[PDB]
Amino acid sequence: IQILGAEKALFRALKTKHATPKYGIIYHASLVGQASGPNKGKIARQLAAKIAL
Amino acid sequence: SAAWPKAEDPALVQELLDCVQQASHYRQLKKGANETTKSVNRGTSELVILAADTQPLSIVLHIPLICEEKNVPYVYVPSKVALGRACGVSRAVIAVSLTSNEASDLNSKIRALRDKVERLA
Amino acid sequence: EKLARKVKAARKKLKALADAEYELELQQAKMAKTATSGGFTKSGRRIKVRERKR
Amino acid sequence: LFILTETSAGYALFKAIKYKEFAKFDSAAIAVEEASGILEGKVTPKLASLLNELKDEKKVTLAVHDTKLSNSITKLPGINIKPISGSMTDDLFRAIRQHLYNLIPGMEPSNFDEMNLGLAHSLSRHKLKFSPE
Amino acid sequence: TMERFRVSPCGRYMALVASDKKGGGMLNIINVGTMQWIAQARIDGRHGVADFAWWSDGNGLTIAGRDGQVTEWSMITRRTVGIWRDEGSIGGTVMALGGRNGPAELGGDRWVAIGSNSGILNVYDRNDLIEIRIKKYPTPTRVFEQLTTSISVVAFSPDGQLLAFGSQHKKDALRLVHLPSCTVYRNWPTEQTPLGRVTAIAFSSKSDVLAVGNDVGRVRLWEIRG
Amino acid sequence: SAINAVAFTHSAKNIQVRLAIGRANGDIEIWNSVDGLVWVTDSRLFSIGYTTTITEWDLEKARAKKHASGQHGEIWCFGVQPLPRKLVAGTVDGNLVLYSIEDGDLKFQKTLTRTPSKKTKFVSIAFQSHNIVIVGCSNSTICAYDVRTGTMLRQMTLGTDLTGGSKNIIVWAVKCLPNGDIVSGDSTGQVCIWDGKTYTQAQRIQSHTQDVLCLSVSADGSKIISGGMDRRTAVYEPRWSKVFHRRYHQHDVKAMASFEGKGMSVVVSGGSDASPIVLPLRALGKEFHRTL
Amino acid sequence: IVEPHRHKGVFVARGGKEDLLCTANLVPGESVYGEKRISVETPGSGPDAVATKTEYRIWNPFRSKLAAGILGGLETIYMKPGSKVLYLGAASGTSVSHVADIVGPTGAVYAVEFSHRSGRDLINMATRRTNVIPIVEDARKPMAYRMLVPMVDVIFADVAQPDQARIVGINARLFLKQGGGLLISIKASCIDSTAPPEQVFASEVQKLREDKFFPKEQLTLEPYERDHAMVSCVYLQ
Amino acid sequence: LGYVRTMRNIAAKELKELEERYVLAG
RNA sequence: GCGCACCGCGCGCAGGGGGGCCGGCGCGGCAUCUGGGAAGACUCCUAAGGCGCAAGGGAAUACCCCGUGCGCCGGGGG
Repeated sequence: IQILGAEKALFRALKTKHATPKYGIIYHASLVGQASGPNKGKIARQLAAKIAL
Repeated sequence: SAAWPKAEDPALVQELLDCVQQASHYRQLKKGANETTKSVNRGTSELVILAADTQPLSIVLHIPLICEEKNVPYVYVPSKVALGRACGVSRAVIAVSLTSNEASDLNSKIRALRDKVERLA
Repeated sequence: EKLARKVKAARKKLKALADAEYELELQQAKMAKTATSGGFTKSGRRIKVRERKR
Repeated sequence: LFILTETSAGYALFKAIKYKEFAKFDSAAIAVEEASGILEGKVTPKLASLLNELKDEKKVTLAVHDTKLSNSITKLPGINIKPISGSMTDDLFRAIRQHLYNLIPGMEPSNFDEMNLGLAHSLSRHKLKFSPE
Repeated sequence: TMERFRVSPCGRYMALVASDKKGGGMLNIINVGTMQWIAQARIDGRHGVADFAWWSDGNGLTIAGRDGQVTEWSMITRRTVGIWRDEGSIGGTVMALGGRNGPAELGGDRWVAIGSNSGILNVYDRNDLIEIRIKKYPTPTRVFEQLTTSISVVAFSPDGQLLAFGSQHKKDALRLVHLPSCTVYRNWPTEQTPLGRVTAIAFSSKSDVLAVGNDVGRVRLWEIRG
Repeated sequence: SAINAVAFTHSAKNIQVRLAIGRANGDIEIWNSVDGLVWVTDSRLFSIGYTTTITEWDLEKARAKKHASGQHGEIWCFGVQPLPRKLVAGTVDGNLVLYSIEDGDLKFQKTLTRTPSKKTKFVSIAFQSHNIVIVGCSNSTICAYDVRTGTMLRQMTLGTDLTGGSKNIIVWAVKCLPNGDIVSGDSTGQVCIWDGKTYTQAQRIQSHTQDVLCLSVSADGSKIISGGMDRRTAVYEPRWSKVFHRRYHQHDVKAMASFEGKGMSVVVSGGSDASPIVLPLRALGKEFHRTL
Repeated sequence: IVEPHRHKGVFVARGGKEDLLCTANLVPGESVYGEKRISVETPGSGPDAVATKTEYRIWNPFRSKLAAGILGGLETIYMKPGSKVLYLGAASGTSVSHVADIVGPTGAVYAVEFSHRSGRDLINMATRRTNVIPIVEDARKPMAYRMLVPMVDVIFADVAQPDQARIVGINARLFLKQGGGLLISIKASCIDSTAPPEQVFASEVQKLREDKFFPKEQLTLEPYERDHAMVSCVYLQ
Repeated sequence: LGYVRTMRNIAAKELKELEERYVLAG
């Protein structure tokens, strides 16, 4: 649920040994847009965990 | 409630958590609900324990579906703290999955253990 | 015989990827930030750290 | 010899062995409230009107296969009937569930299975309503 | 064996771990005035009794088994008052007990500490085992999770103000806890406190001298001021 | 030829009380290879041999009316519930199997639960209360259950076999009390009363040298009658103690049954000497009697 | 190419390196759960070379115990175009769709399921096909849908229950004709997990037999399943 | 390890389908 | 039961139905005993040192060997 929406870059990265995408559809929520910097990928992780829950 | 494969505290829970700890020492252990879900969906899982001490149990009710689809045995122990330090995590592990390989005495213990889980379900 | 040999070769591919993913998980244990159990050393001994992750 | 048998067509009564009388209804929402009525065996104007006599009481006896329905219509004072349950003989009930084809010229020479399927919509989809999503 | 014994605080009795398990464990109680067996204290588990403690009144025991079951046994009735479980213990290794103004029907001692194979020491107020009906699933007053290896020593200061616990599988694996507040002191020990692999500890009779003996055979002593 | 089960019709006018014996040929005999038998009152008797069938027995017809059976394996024990009815029947495979005695029919109703270890063979049962069960095991454990939920209450585990040879304490007989405690007559000669509120032991009376195969209590909770794999029975009185032990019998004693009504409070024992032998309850009163 | 099978309404499609058991599609152009299927037109249209009418859903012995029995070598399946089948344990209506493809437009399948979610997919499939009825009830309570099911010819039984012979027992004592078809899938690990499977199968046959069926044949589904049996029997005759 | 996991996913799907077709052929 | 001696038994063989249920083999339990593995953290944890990853050099070139950068534990002292 973090990587929903970014599967082309994601399987490109996983099949090509590169950097996987930090977020997918999630980026246009009201929170990971509120954060900036490394807080973007970090709150993308924890928002995705709480949102699976 | 929804914990119809409830493991009994007379030492079946204890053999479950002990085999959790030994699989944790053989690195055959996927810990937590998300990584458990990845192991079941990828089909690596040989057995899976959940915790019925979950404060909303709906957040682990989703994996008995895909365990029924992949036909792997699941069973609930009544304490996520006992599962958590059974893993050796220092947090509460809510649902654990434990895989196997080609040749290990651990794989034999998984076999006898889900024989007992099959005696439950 | 043809689908038999394709069963045989496909099982060999999947067991190769399974042993490879198992080797990489063992090297996550052997290359860990603190002492974890898992894997064999080159002596033949296995790494069993009896600690807990505090 | 009164009975009370309920197929998907309607109600019936076979006091004279051979088919004697019926109680028909079709194509409504009160038609599935028939099943809501026999959900415990509550009041039903087709049931009590089928069991309504006028002269006196001299035989008050009747056979329903399930005792919930039988003692449920024991309490009903619209007839003063107090029936008993059918004593586990499925010769009659089985023989008339395979003898519905000579029952339908009495009441409905038609295909009631379409509104039976609609009753399955307002029964199974009533259970999808019973899990309200 | 005779190795795993305890003697009651009133000095009247002395329990020995009977060295036979097959899925349980019993304590044989000795009258030391005669040195004669008078009573037996079987609990059920896998590998028997881990570690037990006399009630401070002397009127009964409390027994830490090896599955997470802890039995508050009674000497006067010679029967179990109640069995209750530790919070999530796999094995359970050691056990101490002590304090004042506790349950006089449970011996009058306030705090109990129970240590496990996972290095976690659970500390329970024994006033919160009463709801004699013992709470089958109580909550620790504090989980102590600082040490990572199997807790091997546990002790209270006999005025009921300190809890020193530790392990003998790491070097400075000795921690020290204020009671009733349940806080680990952070300034002692340091990197440079010579402890060694701590095999035994002991508080003095006035709770003012601590003794630590290690895996190589050297006692060291620390005065405590307060 | 040998006795394997005794049961009285009632245990409390011309009320027809009868005595039901099971003779090791397969026979059943009633006074004024089968393995177990009970009555039911609210009165009909149920028996098992070594096979999985649990069968009723009509008496005025003297023919095996209403056989029952199942999937699992060899029934080694069964018993009927008290009132605030069903049967509970424990087997070799670790199942305990509930049979329904709805008004006249003996049905294979339900298997509630089962031990995880297949090497736990149940041996006997007794009912601590209405809805909760005490079962002995082939290991050292005796174990409680609830049949409202089927659940598995506290394992009441005995020790090891100290006296030599084997490890496992095979618990041959389990009975209960009106006080609320339960006697377990184990192997290795010992008996032990376990407490009932907390399900732990309270006294371990060592009397016999070889395994107590059967025992039975008084109907007032006063006298306990054990009988062992020796030639030996022994009585117990109030927490407890024994009074004496006389070799009434000649082989091992295999089955007790007590009765405390009609001014005739007797306990009847039978074993493998082919000779049923009756005792009073007032054991200091007078002598005994035997019947073949 | 497609030739008929020995059974009534069952088809077999022989290809170059393989063969595929298949039924006739009742609602054409639509796969139920995403399966391969076969289109062909009636002859006279070699100039057309366009398949419009005839359609054959390919039927999977790994997703269907009944296809595992038909490829398992079953004598009769009791179901034919025109039959009335009482399906027990109908998860998502997949094998209910293949049975509905066998009994066809004039037949009737009476699908029973306990779960609401498979109830919903069953109402999707059973809204597409008009010979299947959806019944979402407990199979242990046949007097709930006694107003819904008439006397059927066949009962198919696929429930994972320990009281399977009792459930099918009372369902046949209410809904199955004099001399009725019964076709039960049995999972020995589901009835008794600590017993050998031949003994579990024989004991379930004996429970049907004292439940007054008559076992005709038994086959074990074992190139396609493990420890599964398919028992074909007939009620009261 | 991410690459090995994705290749094992694809190969596991291929073995499920190809084994299913194999037992369909025999 | 046919062919072989219509001056004979028995034989070459087709195989029905049950038997002696003799032994092997297969599967299921088996209180113990025996062996192996796992194994308790007091135990065993190869030593005052070892292990891992990545580079470098040499080969019996499948294996193996030697001592640079990063880390992980340990002994001693404290």
